[PDB]
Amino acid sequence: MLKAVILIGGPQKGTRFRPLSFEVPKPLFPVAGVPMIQHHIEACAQVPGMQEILLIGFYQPDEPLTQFLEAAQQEFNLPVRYLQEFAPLGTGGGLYHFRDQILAGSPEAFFVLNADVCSDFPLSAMLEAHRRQRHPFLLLGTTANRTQSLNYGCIVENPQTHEVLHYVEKPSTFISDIINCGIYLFSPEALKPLRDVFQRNQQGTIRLEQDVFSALAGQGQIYVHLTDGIWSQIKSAGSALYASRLYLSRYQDTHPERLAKHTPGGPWIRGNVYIHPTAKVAPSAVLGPNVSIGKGVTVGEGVRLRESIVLHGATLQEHTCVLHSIVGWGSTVGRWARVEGTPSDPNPNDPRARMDSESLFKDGKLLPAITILGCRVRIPAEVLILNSIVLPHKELSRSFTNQIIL
Amino acid sequence: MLKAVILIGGPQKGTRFRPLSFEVPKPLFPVAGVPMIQHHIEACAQVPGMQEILLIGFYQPDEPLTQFLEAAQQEFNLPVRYLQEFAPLGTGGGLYHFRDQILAGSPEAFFVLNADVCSDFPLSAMLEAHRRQRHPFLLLGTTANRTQSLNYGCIVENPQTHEVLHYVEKPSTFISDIINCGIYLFSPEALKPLRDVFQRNQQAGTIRLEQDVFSALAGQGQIYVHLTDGIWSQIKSAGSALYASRLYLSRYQDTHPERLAKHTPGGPWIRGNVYIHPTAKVAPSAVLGPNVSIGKGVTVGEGVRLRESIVLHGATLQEHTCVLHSIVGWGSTVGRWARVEGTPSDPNPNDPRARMDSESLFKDGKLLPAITILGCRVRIPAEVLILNSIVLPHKELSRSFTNQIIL
Amino acid sequence: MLKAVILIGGPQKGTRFRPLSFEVPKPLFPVAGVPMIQHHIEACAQVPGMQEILLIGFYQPDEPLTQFLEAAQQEFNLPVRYLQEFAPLGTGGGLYHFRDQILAGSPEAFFVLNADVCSDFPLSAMLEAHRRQRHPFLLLGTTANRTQSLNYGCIVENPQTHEVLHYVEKPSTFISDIINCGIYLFSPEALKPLRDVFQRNQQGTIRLEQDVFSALAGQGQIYVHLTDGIWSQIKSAGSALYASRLYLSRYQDTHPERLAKHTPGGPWIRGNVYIHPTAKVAPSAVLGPNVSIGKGVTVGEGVRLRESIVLHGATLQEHTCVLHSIVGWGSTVGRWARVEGTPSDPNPNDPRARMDSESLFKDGKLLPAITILGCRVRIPAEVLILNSIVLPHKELSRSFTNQIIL
Amino acid sequence: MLKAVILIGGPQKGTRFRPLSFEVPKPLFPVAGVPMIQHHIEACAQVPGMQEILLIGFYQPDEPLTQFLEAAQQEFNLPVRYLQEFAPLGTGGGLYHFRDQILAGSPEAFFVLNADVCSDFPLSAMLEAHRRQRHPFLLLGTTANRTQSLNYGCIVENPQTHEVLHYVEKPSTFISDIINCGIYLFSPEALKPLRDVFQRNQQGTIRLEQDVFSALAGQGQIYVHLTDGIWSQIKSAGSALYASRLYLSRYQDTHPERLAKHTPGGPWIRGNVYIHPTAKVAPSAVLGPNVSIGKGVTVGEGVRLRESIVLHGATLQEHTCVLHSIVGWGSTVGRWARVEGTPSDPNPNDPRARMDSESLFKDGKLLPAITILGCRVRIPAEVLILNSIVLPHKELSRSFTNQIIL
Ligand SMILES: Nc1nc2c(ncn2[C@@H]2O[C@H](COP(=O)(O)OP(=O)(O)O[C@H]3O[C@H](CO)[C@@H](O)[C@H](O)[C@@H]3O)[C@@H](O)[C@H]2O)c(=O)[nH]1
Ligand SMILES: Nc1nc2c(ncn2[C@@H]2O[C@H](COP(=O)(O)OP(=O)(O)O[C@H]3O[C@H](CO)[C@@H](O)[C@H](O)[C@@H]3O)[C@@H](O)[C@H]2O)c(=O)[nH]1
Ligand SMILES: Nc1nc2c(ncn2[C@@H]2O[C@H](COP(=O)(O)OP(=O)(O)OP(=O)(O)O)[C@@H](O)[C@H]2O)c(=O)[nH]1
Ligand SMILES: Nc1nc2c(ncn2[C@@H]2O[C@H](COP(=O)(O)OP(=O)(O)OP(=O)(O)O)[C@@H](O)[C@H]2O)c(=O)[nH]1
Repeated sequence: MLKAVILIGGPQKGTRFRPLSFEVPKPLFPVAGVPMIQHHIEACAQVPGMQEILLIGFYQPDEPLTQFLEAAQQEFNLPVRYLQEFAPLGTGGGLYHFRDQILAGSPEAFFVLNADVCSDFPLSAMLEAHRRQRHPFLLLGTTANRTQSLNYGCIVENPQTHEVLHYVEKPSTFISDIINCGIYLFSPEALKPLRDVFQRNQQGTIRLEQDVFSALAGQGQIYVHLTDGIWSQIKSAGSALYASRLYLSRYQDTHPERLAKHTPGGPWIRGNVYIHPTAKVAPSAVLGPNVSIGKGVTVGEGVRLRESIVLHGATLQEHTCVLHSIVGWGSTVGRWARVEGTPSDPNPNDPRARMDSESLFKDGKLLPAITILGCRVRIPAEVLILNSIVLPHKELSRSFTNQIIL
Repeated sequence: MLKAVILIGGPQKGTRFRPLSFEVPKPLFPVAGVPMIQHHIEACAQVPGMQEILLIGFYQPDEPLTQFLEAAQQEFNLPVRYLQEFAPLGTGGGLYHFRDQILAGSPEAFFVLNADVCSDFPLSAMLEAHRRQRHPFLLLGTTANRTQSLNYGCIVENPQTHEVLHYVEKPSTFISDIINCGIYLFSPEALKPLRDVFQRNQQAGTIRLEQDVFSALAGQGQIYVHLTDGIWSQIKSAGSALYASRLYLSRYQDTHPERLAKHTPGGPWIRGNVYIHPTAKVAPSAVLGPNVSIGKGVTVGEGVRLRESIVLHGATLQEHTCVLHSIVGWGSTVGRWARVEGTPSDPNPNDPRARMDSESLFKDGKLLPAITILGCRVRIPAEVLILNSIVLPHKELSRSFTNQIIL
Repeated sequence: MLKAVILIGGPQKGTRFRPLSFEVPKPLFPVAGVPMIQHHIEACAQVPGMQEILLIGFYQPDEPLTQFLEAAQQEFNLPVRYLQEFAPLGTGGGLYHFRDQILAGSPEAFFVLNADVCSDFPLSAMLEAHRRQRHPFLLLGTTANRTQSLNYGCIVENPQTHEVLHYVEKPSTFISDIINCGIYLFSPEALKPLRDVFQRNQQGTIRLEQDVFSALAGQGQIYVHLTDGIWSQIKSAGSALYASRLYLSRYQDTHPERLAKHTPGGPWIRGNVYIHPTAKVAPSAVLGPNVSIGKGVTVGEGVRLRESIVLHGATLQEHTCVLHSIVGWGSTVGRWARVEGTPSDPNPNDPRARMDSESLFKDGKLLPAITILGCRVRIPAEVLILNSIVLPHKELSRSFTNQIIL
Repeated sequence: MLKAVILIGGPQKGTRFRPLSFEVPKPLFPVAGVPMIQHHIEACAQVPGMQEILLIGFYQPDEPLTQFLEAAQQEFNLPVRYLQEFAPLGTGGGLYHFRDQILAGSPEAFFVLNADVCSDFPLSAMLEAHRRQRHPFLLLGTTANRTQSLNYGCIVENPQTHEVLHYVEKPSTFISDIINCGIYLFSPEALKPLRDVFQRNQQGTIRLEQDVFSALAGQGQIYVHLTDGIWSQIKSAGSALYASRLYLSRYQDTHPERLAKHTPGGPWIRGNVYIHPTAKVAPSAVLGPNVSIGKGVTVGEGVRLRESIVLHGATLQEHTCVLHSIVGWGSTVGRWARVEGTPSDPNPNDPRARMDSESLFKDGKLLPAITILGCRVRIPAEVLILNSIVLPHKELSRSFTNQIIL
């Protein structure tokens, strides 16, 4: 038997995902219709031998997290527990702090997944490689562009034994095309270096990449497993859109009943579109590629929706165009209003993609990105929101362009 | 018997041109050490015969609002009540909706005061002009620059009798250089035209006071002006509040000489006018430049240079930091050798009586360089420059930011 | 042109409904399936000429109240406005304070409705009796039992013209057997006495019963309209149970699709039972008379449910017996656990009924009434909760009998 | 070098016997004027060598507990740290789970204190007994009656070497007069038997008294240090009033500036009375024995206060008699109002006897005990509140006797 540890963050790691995170926690943001960690729990309960799923984070258990945990426990036939760490303990410090609960029942190995990644999660093939080799650390790696790889944790390996010889968390200079994916397979022996790291701290917070992956690289403990299935990070509020698009593309294999079909008496559907059943979509509303509709969403007639997330309880009145946007919970977009953004994906194989920095401005100018509307934002009739971020509970009366509307 | 009505706004109507804060209500923001409406309440409770003080707004009753009401009631031994509207009723709709509460006790007159002004508040001078005149609407007006007069309520008066003949609220072309200060003396008959505006609509109860009652009743012998020479500013932006802080710390030299910070050469070096709370800990090596206001429980380390800044309560500035032109929010930490700097929004010093322009956070799609705002519980790391940035509340930074809005 | 003023209270009004008012406000408590005031709103929106519904209370407008407001505005196609008062102004002082908002549009008349009452709401009959004579106050009245009438507002009338000669709010002896129903029809002239009352307090708070009805009774202003329909007050937390019984009896005539039908496929039912469509009920559940089931309720195989109210998200495991109880939101009753109460209907006509005090204890013993479980109370297996009150978020381990579990 | 673990509870633990106060946590309740665990932190920081104080519990960190931690760190010049358990873990499971934080820095011994005890805390005496023999467990023992000891953990000791030969936690018939006090002194080897318990549950929650003390008794690890200082459990509200009395008696010998002297320009003061400096007490108020006033309390002219606690912000108007009560914070008692409770104190006929904790309900009947007025409870003028429990945010309007007013 095995178990999974999904490292969800806490409220400080959700600061970068801020317009969206004001209402829900970041790991519960619905990416292609289901919350962000439900893709992880989906992929982990698909593995034969999964006993437990242990979320580690420093979120307080509010109503949405505990209701999600009970819903995941019923839907996925597993005990899904939430281990709240007493302090922000870094990446590996919460795995070392909870080692008695992780190793309870003596699992053969355990997965360690970052909650902010979108992946196909090739957990079975990682397990095949681990049961072949039996090493302390198995990392998942992807190939990136040489220019984009500097935004990520670079891995220099040995292409015959697949041993990580070098690891650097964000190098200024080129190191390697292999980037860490935030998916790991630890054996129980892997909790013995972390102990050492913690003991060296006494002369509690352990960063897994800077203190364990970069230290034991080349000593025989850390190994790679490569893929090139889908992979994305979700850091800012608008990388949720790229993650949603990748997931809606892989629903063509894993859940094709989530994807909506045209059915000539209904709304006109291009590309991959998720529509929740509670949503009412008018038959003249064409829903373009990579759209996901939340529950309780009333989409009026003639509404064009392309490359967007419309969250729960939102309302798009007649003849609206919503492109590359995230319409928040309960937001209302009046008739002939245009909410337009600019596509900006992380995409580590795109040589023109931005670094996904925390600074949204270059020199006073807001860089063109996804248009985020917070919850309860009333966009008036006949008005354009272009490349803007609107903070929650803001009733607007005016056209806004390249602005953060506080 | 006189009473006072302070029109405080509400959660959406604040519309912060560049935010002073995010989590405390805008009337309770400390300008020159004390909350923005406590200057109004001091000025009103100094007036003899003033019985009651009413705050009309549509803020929900949170805890800071209630504890400020109790603190003001205890400090001035006046009733200070908060009449909350069922909706945003505009500038005159809350006066018409609460006219039985306003006119209970039968006052001789009532002062209507905008919450977001910094004023000398010559309430006895307006009171004496009105006791000589006995007119329905008396307005305090100042003198504006010709270019900047278009942002305020402009007044064509008659200079012999001091009667408003024409009123435009926010013009596009110049009509006058007299501007409405936002301070009014109302007779108990001034509620009688407000009713008329309501009955023009009912043929709910929103009445813009300046656009419906002042713009349309001018020239009819009903509105009169009282021209003043003292300090006056509008407090809308963050730089507008730093300017109001400078004006009020100037006026503290002859109203509250105990409130300013003297040198005390065992203690911190004081340049200019500085307010320090008695509970704040300021290390003796820290030099505190002009127009600095320190809240309660603020810890200031050694060698801290504070110049033209508001440091709200609970904030900790560690050693060797430089905070200039900033509003360090409550509970915010600035670590060693960090520099939190903003750009001053100073009036045009070549021109007579330029008041202030309030920056609108974006000029033409570009972010404007202005005051640096740190939100509540913002952590600035050691050895980091924050320049012209707004850091949203509860955000631990890790690098130097320049001309950002860090969410 | 008519409108309706529904006097919902505030939190101090709803403290008498304490186990259940921790979660939702009292007017939004679901009685026979829908919230308490949606009965009033639906019964006003069938009056020809009804143009506005105003809710006057001192509840702060949090998320559930404005969700209810928008949902009713869409469901009944009427403007449902909420008028929050600056201070708790009594029963009539909030009508006097909001007079310009009520008298807007020059309405012919307006119905004042207390939120706590359960009624058939005979609004058209009061309307016709008003249009025949046009008096300042029309009161709705019922005949009570001579013993029970001392607990209510008694109206001494003249039996010919039906004009009030006397009003006493809580009598000491028998004054009359006609009691005040909390349903009123006001002409626009009715605010001319209220103003007088307000001025008499200056040389704000106005009790409509004690300051307006007690004074103008016998002076030719107040008239009565006797009715025979179902009438109840919902003061205590378990008078909602008797109200839901009366409303589920009215549902046979007014909304017959809300009741459940005996079918081979699902559970078998005796008497009037409301089951929500999103509620999963097992076929071996026997849902006895006067039972309301909320959305998301799982009712296990073998559950006996009789004279109860189950609320949204609650779980009853197999073989449980729930009788005369109210099961709060998300509560869990484990298997073979029995949640029993004693019927305690307010019942003015009945001569046996309790006086409905705010006490609940007689001589140190909790008087036997409805067993209320609060929000998310977890009840273990094989345990008895008999005549008890469990405050919310309690995980019991024991049998409890005639207690309050704090 | 030593440190001190105080085992504060969590929200489910410690609310059952009676409610001292509904809103602030049980460890933050002011017993004799200062919070309940400030007596522990006082006694612990007064011990030479004490480097840290840890608070192990499962309360979520809110502004009361965080603000108290800041205040205590500032006052006592120690680091005072709250360690939140991820789950309720028992009285030994939190000690074992946070063993890397407790044993960090090499303490030579650490105290473990139950948060709900009144004691003089002879920590230097226990430390002198431990520095002379260096055993894994040192327990504080008191003597109890031969019918009260069934309610405590009983210790059969050796009269000469003071070694526990038997431990029983809640016996059914009489075992020993020596009872466990909830004050322990652990050596760093004492976290080695705890690990031995933990693995034996593998085939996290560790009870200290039932798994560690009761099963290692007689092997050479658990010893006793007998005393006869002040001692009490603080479980119910009568327990809190009595522990306030014991601490106010000890304030004569330790903090004599806390007790209130006469000051003939002030109130009349009988017995031991703590008054906060920020409180406002009229000169005509007679403050009887064992009263403690919180901060910002206005006390009117002619108030009688006897055997009572008045929390921060409460106003008692003129001529009120508050006897044997806890007036919660922000409460208001009107003119000529009586708030009375009945004390079921220690036996007058037995020297040995402790305080029995009543359990809110005995023999199906609500017991006459301390009157608890909750937070912002408004008691009207000329109203008697006898033996009642008024739940928070309640305005009453009449007299009540032997109730729980919801
Ligand atoms: N009760 C209530 N108060 C309000 C509302 N809206 C604004 N207020 C408060 O009423 C005052 C009026 O502000 P604004 O309506 O936003 O206009 P303004 O830009 O401040 O202009 C007014 O004051 C200027 C002086 O600074 C004048 O120049 C101008 O003529 C006008 O009087 C402010 O204190 C505002 O907070 C409302 O809907 N209800
Ligand atoms: N961290 C943590 N602390 C806890 C937990 N459970 C209880 N505590 C704290 O541990 C202390 C006592 O534990 P209890 O087990 O609830 O106490 P008791 O049954 O009433 O009796 C205890 O004290 C008596 C003397 O006061 C003793 O006789 C007895 O042996 C035991 O220590 C209290 O401060 C309680 O808040 C827990 O799960 N986790
Ligand atoms: N449980 C838990 N998870 C965390 C914590 N910190 C980070 N994580 C998770 O692990 C991922 C790592 O994020 P970061 O802490 O930013 O580290 P990084 O991805 O290597 O990038 P850098 O910021 O350059 O260090 C986060 O996206 C979270 O999913 C933590 O303190 N506790
Ligand atoms: N808006 C508003 N509504 C109120 C206020 N007080 C009561 N109400 C509502 O109006 C109705 C009258 O309340 P009650 O005074 O309790 O009715 P009652 O039957 O005369 O009195 P009791 O049953 O003895 O408590 C109730 O439905 C309340 O919800 C108030 O101050 N403001």
